[PDB]
Amino acid sequence: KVERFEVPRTIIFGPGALEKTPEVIPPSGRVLIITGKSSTRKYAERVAELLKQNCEIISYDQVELEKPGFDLVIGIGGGRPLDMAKVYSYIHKKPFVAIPTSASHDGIASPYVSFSLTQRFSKYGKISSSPVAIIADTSIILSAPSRLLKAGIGDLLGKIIAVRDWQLAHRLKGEEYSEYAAHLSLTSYKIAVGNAQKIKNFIREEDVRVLVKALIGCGVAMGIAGSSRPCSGSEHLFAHAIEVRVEKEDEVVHGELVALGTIIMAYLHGINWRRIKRIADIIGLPTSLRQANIDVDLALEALTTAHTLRPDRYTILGDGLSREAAKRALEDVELI
Amino acid sequence: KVERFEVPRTIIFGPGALEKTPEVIPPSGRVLIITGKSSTRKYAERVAELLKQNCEIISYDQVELEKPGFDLVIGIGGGRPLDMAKVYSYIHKKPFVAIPTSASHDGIASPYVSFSLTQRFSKYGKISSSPVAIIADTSIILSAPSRLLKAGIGDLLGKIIAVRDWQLAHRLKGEEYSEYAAHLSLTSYKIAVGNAQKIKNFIREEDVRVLVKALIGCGVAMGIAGSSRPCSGSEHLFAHAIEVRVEKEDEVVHGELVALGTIIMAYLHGINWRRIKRIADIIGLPTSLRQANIDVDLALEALTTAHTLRPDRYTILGDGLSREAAKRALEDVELI
Amino acid sequence: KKVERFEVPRTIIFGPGALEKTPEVIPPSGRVLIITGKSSTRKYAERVAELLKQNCEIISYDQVELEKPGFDLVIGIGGGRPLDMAKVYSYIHKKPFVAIPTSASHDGIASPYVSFSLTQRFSKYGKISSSPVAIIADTSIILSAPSRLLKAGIGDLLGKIIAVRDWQLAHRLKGEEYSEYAAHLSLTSYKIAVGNAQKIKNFIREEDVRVLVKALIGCGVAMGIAGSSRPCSGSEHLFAHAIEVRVEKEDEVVHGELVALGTIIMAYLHGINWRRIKRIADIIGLPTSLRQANIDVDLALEALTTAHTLRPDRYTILGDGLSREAAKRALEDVELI
Amino acid sequence: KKVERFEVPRTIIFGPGALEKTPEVIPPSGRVLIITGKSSTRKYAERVAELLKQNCEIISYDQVELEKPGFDLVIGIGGGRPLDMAKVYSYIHKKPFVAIPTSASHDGIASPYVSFSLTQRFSKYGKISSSPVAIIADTSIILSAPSRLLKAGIGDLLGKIIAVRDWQLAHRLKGEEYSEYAAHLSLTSYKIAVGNAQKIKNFIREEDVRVLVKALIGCGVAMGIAGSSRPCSGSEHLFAHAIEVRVDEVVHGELVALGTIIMAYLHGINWRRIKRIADIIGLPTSLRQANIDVDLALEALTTAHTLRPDRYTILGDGLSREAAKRALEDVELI
Amino acid sequence: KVERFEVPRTIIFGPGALEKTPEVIPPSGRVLIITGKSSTRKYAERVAELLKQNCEIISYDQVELEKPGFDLVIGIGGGRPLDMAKVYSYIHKKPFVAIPTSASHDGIASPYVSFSLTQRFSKYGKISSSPVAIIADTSIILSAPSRLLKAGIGDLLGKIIAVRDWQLAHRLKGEEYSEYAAHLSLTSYKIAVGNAQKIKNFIREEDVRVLVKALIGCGVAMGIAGSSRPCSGSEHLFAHAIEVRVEKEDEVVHGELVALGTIIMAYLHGINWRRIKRIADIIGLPTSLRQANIDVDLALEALTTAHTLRPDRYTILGDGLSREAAKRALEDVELI
Amino acid sequence: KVERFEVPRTIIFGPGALEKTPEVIPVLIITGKSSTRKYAERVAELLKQNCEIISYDQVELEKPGFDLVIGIGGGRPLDMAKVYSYIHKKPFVAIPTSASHDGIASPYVSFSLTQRFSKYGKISSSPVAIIADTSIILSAPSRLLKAGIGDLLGKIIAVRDWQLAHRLKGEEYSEYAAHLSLTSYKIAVGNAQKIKNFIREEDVRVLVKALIGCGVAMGIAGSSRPCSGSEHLFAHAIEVRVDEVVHGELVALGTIIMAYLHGINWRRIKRIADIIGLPTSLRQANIDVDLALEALTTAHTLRPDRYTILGDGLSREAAKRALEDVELI
Ligand SMILES: [Zn+2]
Ligand SMILES: [Zn+2]
Ligand SMILES: [Zn+2]
Ligand SMILES: [Zn+2]
Ligand SMILES: [Zn+2]
Ligand SMILES: [Zn+2]
Repeated sequence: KVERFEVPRTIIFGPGALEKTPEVIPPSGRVLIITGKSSTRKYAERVAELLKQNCEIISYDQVELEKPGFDLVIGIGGGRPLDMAKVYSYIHKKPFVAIPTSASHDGIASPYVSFSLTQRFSKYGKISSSPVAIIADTSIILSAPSRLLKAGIGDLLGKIIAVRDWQLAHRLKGEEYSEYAAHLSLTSYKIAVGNAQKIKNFIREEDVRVLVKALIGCGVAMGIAGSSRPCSGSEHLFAHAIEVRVEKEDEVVHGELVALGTIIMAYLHGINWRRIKRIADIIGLPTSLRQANIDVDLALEALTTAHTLRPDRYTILGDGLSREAAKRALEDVELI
Repeated sequence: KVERFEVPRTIIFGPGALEKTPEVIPPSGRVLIITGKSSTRKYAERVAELLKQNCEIISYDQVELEKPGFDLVIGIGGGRPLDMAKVYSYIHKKPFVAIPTSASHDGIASPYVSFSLTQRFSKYGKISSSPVAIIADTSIILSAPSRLLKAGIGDLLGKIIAVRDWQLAHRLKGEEYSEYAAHLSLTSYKIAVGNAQKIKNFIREEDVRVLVKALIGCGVAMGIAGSSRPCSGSEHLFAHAIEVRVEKEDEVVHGELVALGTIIMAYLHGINWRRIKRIADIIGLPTSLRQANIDVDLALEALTTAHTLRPDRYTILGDGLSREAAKRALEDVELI
Repeated sequence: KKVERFEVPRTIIFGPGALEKTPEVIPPSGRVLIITGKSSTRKYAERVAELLKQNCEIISYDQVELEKPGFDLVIGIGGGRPLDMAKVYSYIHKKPFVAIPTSASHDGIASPYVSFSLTQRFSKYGKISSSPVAIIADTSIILSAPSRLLKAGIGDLLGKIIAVRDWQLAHRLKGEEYSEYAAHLSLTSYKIAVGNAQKIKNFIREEDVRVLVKALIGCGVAMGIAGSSRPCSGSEHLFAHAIEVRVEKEDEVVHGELVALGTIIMAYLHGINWRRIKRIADIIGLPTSLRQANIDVDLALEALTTAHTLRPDRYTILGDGLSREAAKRALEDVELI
Repeated sequence: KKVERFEVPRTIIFGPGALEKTPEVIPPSGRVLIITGKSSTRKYAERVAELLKQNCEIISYDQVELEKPGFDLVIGIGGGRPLDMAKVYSYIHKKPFVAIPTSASHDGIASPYVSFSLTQRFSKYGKISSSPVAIIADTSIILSAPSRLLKAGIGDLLGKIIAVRDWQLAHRLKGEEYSEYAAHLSLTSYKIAVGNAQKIKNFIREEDVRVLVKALIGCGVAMGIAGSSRPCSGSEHLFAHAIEVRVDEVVHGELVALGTIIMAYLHGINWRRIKRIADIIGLPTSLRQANIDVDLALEALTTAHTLRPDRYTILGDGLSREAAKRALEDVELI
Repeated sequence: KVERFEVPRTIIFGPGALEKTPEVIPPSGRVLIITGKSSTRKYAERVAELLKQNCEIISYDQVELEKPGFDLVIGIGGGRPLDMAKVYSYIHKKPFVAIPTSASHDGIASPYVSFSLTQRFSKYGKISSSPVAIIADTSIILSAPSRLLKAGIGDLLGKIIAVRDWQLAHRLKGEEYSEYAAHLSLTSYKIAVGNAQKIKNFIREEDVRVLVKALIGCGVAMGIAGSSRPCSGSEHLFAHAIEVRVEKEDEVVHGELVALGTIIMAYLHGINWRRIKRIADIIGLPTSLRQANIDVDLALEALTTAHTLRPDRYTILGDGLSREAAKRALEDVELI
Repeated sequence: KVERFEVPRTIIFGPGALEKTPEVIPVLIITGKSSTRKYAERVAELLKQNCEIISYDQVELEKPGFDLVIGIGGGRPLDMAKVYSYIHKKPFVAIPTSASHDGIASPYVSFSLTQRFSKYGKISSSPVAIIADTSIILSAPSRLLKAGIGDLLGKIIAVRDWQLAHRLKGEEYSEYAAHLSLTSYKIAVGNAQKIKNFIREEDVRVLVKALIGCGVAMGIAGSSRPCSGSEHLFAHAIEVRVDEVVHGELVALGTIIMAYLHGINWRRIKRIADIIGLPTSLRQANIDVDLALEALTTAHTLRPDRYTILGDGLSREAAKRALEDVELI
């Protein structure tokens, strides 16, 4: 039967593209500008001058999601404000404009909210908010720690696993599948390996224009697929199961964990994992648990429980990676 | 240097998609519906009924592209009414909704019109009109003529030359190149070569799905590239060189010419042209000039001048194919 | 850390006339029981009795008294049925078993294990497992078995690609013991089966039968090295077993045909080349549709959705269960319905 | 068209403290001859006397009267030398043989064959061949073995790639009987020997010894299925045997490893990959390191094809002196 | 060990290159023109017309080799007259000029006479006459039966085995070896496969140009090796052993036998015989003994005895192919 | 139509091959003004006929009156002899005392020197014999030999540029010459590690036989085309802007760049170029970046009748990116 999806209609790319955001706002109604914490306020303020629209700027933690009376919602910052804007957008049925400030994740253009253990927004229904436009100011994005930008490559790497898991789940459990969305996800995976050596450093914006487009493409894949399955499988379960067991997320980064998870899940899938390490090193991502200061026993506890995080999502983890099996995996792949 | 690009906002795709047309049409506006002159007339009438708005049906060959008066332009039919709708949309700066009832080439989702029309109406400027929406009803597309459906796969075969030529122009001339766009174009090519055997008869809706998917993918690639580069190279130059030299563009089938050009330019590029020809025969596409009823002296004129249709764009053709080299190429690839 | 014991068949004798050398593996003293079949296989048991100066009991498998003690040696002679029953009796009393296959239906001719149904039926005795100390495969006799059941020997071999792939997965996921030795042996039988299927499939010459028999014995040695049926049985055998316990009588289906069908299906689920395995099965004349095999769609779905529950300790591609919807899609895509 | 018979070891008891299960593979009655070494291996023999309800007769290979009758079962307990003696005795008197390797120096711990040299001395009797009815490899014990000899185990395994290549050649050229089952089993032992060499070379932990012993047993199983030593012995072993009849100064596995390197060169394959692996283990990779006189190695290589004329290898008619001289140069063995 | 060898000094290629032969024959001195039979005279007679020098024409079977008084000798025709001219050249230390009318053999530029069971020419010593120049008129050569030009390619297919046989002989027997000679030989093998598909029809005078230059380079290769080892091994032994046992050479042709030999010898070497059989079919060469009209007992006899034809040359046949093994090879490679 | 080519009649090759020189000749002997004069003398002893030894500087070429031209020394005495050999109908023997250049065995003179005596036309003088003493070619400056492998590496480009020129512009092409040229290329790469050292004897033989192959290929082909394409247009472009660079090191640099332009595996060529100890950067090669950019943007104009992947020219902006993306900068 009939599939339908949305794509960001307008995408502005380049240095000081933040200046151009008025081009993509209709000259109509009031504008909620959701922002991050804490250094994203310059930009969110920066924006508000350029618009003849009256626009209130609430930080994501202070947003009254049910409060109507806004005709458009911008979101600016990282994952948190962007999700929050998506939720606002969905509840009120209003256009959403994404203005990412960092590229470490693939939600940038996904209509879906990030995975949440407590299910922060389950109350609001099946949220689907494909941004009507994306302002990708490469200068803002660029001048960010090289850690968090090289990690965004790491996130791309996991798409080889996520597609496999999703295919498996389709064949074993009948989960809805889209051949195209999977190809689209791998298009973005194939970009990350083909331009691996090329952009590892990030001296120029030309390097992150490739990154961010590739992440944006993953977002649209999820949109076609109907969920994050094309871009997030066992390798992200690994990440999610770690970052739930750290005190502060501050002491660990998603895209590294994803990249580490990818090495592990490649081994479990019985595909070439040696190579994915070879790319990970070349990018400068940690290819060892110790290198990421991840405790051996923390990994084993995550690995052996990750199949329970998302019970309606089947991966190569199947029923449970056993402890003894996870120990050995870490060894053969050399994380430990 | 800051670049901005557009792609379709909404894509509704599958058996019966025409019935969901109003979902993408603003509640206010008077609508111009451009269609063809026979089989396509009923589909336009069907859409006129669905809309709750002021609208007007008119054959592509009765439109006065100068007269003003419509807020929204729909193109419904084969490549020709969609093309004319795009010109109208460009001229009067109005939104465009593409409703392909066939799948002849990559025109169904792109912002560009044929080469002939780009020339004919170049008084108005460089025609370009990204559709806000694409309604791709695969049940309606199934009933389209099978020669044209096959020709659509032909259009897709060219993308391997288009990308190589583009990469060549990037490395040798500094032409702007988009990694993402190119990969996305190559994905559509791999889909085409991968499913050609299976889909070529177009007896099932599932055959159409695969073709239309890949074609839309190419339209979008052109959107992201900001040019036809990812989907048009030296193989298209050949096809255009033939298209301008006929009295009417309907003496010729675009995809068929592109398929012939692709065999030729693969040879010039030094890759495996025999593979391409083999796929082209499997599909039922003409693989000699005689099979396509194209005259050899005309083919030679086209080939020797093809580099002058777009002399700002470098391709393997460089500053031109010599006539004996042209002749020899047609001979080696067994086109004559 | 743990001490491991493995049993492998000691003496393997095969070729034309091999029945005549049976006495070379029968100890001088002792009381011998000979379990054989109901009709045709009896003459071959009689023959074996003459070579031992008739000092043994002969019985057909359906008339064995499993609690009867005092025998020193049990010999199975016939098709899979009496070899199964010989293994059961052999296990109950902890006596040496000698396999004298008269047919080459499946790898049972050389493994320690018996049919899934029989293993359940007599579970009160333990996990039935009798590794034959000796195998005597007369290829001229085996040449005379039914063509359908000989082709089914090949079908049983086709499943080894799936079983090894399921075993590897189980190793990586559950840390279950794995032996490259067992696996490479079992995959060699697989290799030889597909490689020679076109040539041997009619089994009109002793050489054709020789190929099949050696591949089945190789599997038997593989299971011995492994300490389990893992190298020769996986998710494809689960499908077979799930059909086998649900049928009114054994002979309504043939094990090796079911293995072949399940091999196509599980190959689809593993995402490997099922098209290639299906072609090989059509070359042999093995059923490649539920219709041909005389299996009701509903029985096959119930079987596909529950097969993972038959041996829960045994991880396969089936995970924690193939859904009905997914089972139906696969049947469709592999053209078994 | 002939009937064929194959013997494979029936029971394989493998692991730490496996020696204690010995009574499980020994029959209820019958005289038991235990043959063992003369230094360290006696205590291991001694325990078997205990564990075995029955009186048995512990005796060194040094002192075995071969023609002396009197036993229903022969155990060989120790390294290669008592196990060979046990198989000869067993072959002579037609009695079941149990292999209880205390070391793992070569694939003789699970094969039915004895050293080439020994096969000659007792050729009077026929081809000495005793397939062990059972194998009891206690990896705790085996770990106490000379590292040098354990390392030589991996040496003996390095030859299998050649033995199988010679076997495949003989099959295609001479029509000699071939078993893919035996071939792939022997190559698995090889694939594993190389894959784990660096990891297991030191033999400090049971893990190490277990992978070596498994790979040797596999080889034994391969020889049983094939009904010959073809899976585990080709031109590399021919080279080794030719040295072994001209000198216990040298070690079997070391010789096989050197031969392997040379026969890899002759076969046109990757001798460097093999030599790399041999040095990684710490096996002699030169005539100098090995203490083999060049003229003796040359005599060996030029005559090696005459030891078993019935079995074709890459040596064919005979390697010429110049070629053998060249060979040793190219592989930097001299 | 200082090495020396000769290479044809002057080579002349094209349509009517026979008209240019007086170009490569010094002005003074008497010229022997050794011709084949029977219709070969027309070419020798024409060369005599163009020659200012006094010159006798003699059928190769009427040549008195020991008769001096000729300053230069021309071989014109097949392998026999050319070999006869090589012997003359060597006996008298006189210039040899080669004029091949066929391209069915690698003798054209070879210093050495072909294999002979009877040892026709052994009395004259180690014959080595690299022609000083070659006159390769592609018109006359293209004028050969289509069947026999195809065989010429077959001859080139054997070189992959000859080199392996040679390497094996160098390694096991210390036979003299030349890496460069082996490579030049393979150069011509790769050209055979590289251009197999296209040139195999021989419509074009340019198809034959490629063939003959391949055959010539094999010639030179033998010169560098100091013998024919690098262009003849076990595959040629099969051919020769068949040629020795047939009643009439016409009954079978040489190149087809080499190609068949090559398939068998590849199997024995344990390399990809399928690849070679595929290329042989594409060329149009026989790939079964039935297709070549060859008794199976004949082929078995040839195979089992071929190791004794040239006992100073070692090959994969080594000590001898057993009858059972030779039957199996024939089955396993589907020649029977 | 019909064409004829020449290749060397006799080739003497190995340790002490220089003593067999009387074998090949039935005299002018052009040498240098360097350590090469040593061997120019070591020969005239063993020749019955009179020999005027006279180095390329003092060589006068209008003047006839010699029966045979012998080139002994580097690439330049060899090329002068070819020149001198072309003007008069006199045979050329080539006695290379070094292995830096493609044309030790080639009938064509360097591009630089072809443009000097263009009064007589394209010079083509295939040496009737080649004496290649491997023992002396060791004592030749060591890096100059190292380069030779480098000069070899450019053939993969030269062959592809040539095919392109054939298929696009209709230039004459020889399958055989191309495959022969390519075999030389595979010899260079295939042994670069095992011969990297230049310690063993064969380490000179492998290079020299590969180079000779090319000369022969050029002869067969009737042009430098199988051995000189766009990678060489780079080298020739650098060479006319100076004498502080080795020809073959440039060719190797050009090969990396042109491999990148062509879309093939320039990294693989980069790996191999390192092993030999060739410059894999303009810095490493002591090359002013401005120079290299002008070389790269101008090189298509050197031989306008010779099409390559350069087409009608590399843009200044693309040249810099190219340099940067292949890490030459
Ligand atoms: Zn992520
Ligand atoms: Zn098009
Ligand atoms: Zn079974
Ligand atoms: Zn050994
Ligand atoms: Zn020939
Ligand atoms: Zn050069």
